[PDB]
Amino acid sequence: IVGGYTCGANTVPYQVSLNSGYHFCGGSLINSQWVVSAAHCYKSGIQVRLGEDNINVVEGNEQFISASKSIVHPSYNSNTLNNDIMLIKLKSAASLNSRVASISLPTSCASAGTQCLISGWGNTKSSGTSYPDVLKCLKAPILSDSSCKSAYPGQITSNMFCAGYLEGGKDSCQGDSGGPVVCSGKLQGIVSWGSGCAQKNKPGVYTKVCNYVSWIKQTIASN
Ligand SMILES: CC(C)[C@@H]1[C@@H]2[C@H](C(=O)N1Cc1ccc3c(c1)OCO3)[C@H](c1ccc(C(=N)N)cc1)N1CCC[C@@H]21
Ligand SMILES: [Ca+2]
Repeated sequence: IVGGYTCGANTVPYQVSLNSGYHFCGGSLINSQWVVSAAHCYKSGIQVRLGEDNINVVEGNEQFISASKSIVHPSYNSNTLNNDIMLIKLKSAASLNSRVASISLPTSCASAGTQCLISGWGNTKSSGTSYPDVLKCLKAPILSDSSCKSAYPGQITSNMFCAGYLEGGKDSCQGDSGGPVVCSGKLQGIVSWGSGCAQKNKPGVYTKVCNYVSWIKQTIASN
């Protein structure tokens, strides 16, 4: 997260860290046994870390649970980043509490100008590398489709939306991939891609979760 603020310990209780010996992606808890992330975060050997604030210190409230299976959208395209979504099933159910809780799936799509909360442990610099210990937060609005398509001509599908600031300075970044975009208490996006971080006229691009609710529901019900 570039240009954000320190969320405060466990203030974003649905946020997870995907760990393979180091943090590499974010995700969102959607019930006690399933996490939603980005397809491009797929790898083998994922440990899901719940209840984290400082990802480098055991502070209490953490739960570490191995992934039992990861389900990449069957139509994910690694060239166009279309359908950049994945479900992760936990080997055992998380213990839900005030510090570890799920986020609701949307019943409808959010409109342009909706203000959302974006969070992650990714890089905090637009130039160069600086990874935080603790979770960072950013309030950002959903941009109109025309602005989004003007910024990334030819590259925006109906499964994507832009969020952020055209003037630059505030964006998600490397390491935030797969994390939540939460608007009015519902999960509307997944951190997917961008052109650098926090550059002018190059907002972040997010997977449009409201287009996948039926798919998520049906996939979880059969696994
Ligand atoms: C593995 C990919 C997804 C990678 C991913 C994310 C991304 O932007 N990619 C580059 C990419 C690939 C294909 C594309 C593309 C950008 O635009 C059109 O087609 C991702 C990334 C995510 C968000 C931002 C941002 N909000 N500025 C910027 C970058 N980067 C950071 C590390 C992983 C890498
Ligand atoms: Ca910790």
